[PDB]
Amino acid sequence: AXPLYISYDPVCR
Amino acid sequence: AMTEYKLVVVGADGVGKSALTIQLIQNHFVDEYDPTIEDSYRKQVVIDGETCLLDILDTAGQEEYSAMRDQYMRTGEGFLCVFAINNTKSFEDIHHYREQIKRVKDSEDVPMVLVGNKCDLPSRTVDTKQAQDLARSYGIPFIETSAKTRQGVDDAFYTLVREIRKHK
Ligand SMILES: Nc1nc2c(ncn2[C@@H]2O[C@H](COP(=O)(O)OP(=O)(O)CP(=O)(O)O)[C@@H](O)[C@H]2O)c(=O)[nH]1
Ligand SMILES: [Mg+2]
Repeated sequence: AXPLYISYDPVCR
Repeated sequence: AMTEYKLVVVGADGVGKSALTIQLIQNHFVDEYDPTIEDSYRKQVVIDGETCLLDILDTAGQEEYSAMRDQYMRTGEGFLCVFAINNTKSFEDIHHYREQIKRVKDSEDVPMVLVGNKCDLPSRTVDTKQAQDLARSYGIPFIETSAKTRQGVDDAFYTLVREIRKHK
């Protein structure tokens, strides 16, 4: 989930 | 050049992130007139004899892109990780927020405070033994607050500033 959407977080990518 | 502390408030939907911030900034409990969008706020306060400026990001809209959130998660100096004492699922999410902060700060050493909000409610489902054991495993303070009555609110933010002061 992230949990937050952060553009440079590899898990979000 | 007054010291500035950059703080970020994170946690599951509905735990009281905005309520905690709005009590400190505006001296009232959140109502239908307060905005619901993610934003940052500034407040001059005196903490342990030091007059300082707090710059606080109140996170919201967690699944959507936010240029502000991208900037402020990297520059944030301390994080309030909030759960609600009547919602076990929000407490179970804490470790995910903490792991994300460490991943984006690229560090194992990030100032943080664990906050159990809604302590005015009788329907406690998260025992303080479980929350204190989690905070102790991370080496961080644990505080219980009620944004509704304002109990512990100022102390939660002052405790986080005290943790940031130990980073340097
Ligand atoms: N009983 C009680 N209710 C609270 C407390 N703090 C917040 N609430 C209630 O919880 C709900 C969410 O509060 P809010 O401050 O908007 O939470 P939030 O985490 O910013 C919500 P979002 O993630 O969508 O931005 C509201 O109905 C509010 O009245 C508290 O300390 N006690
Ligand atoms: Mg909010």
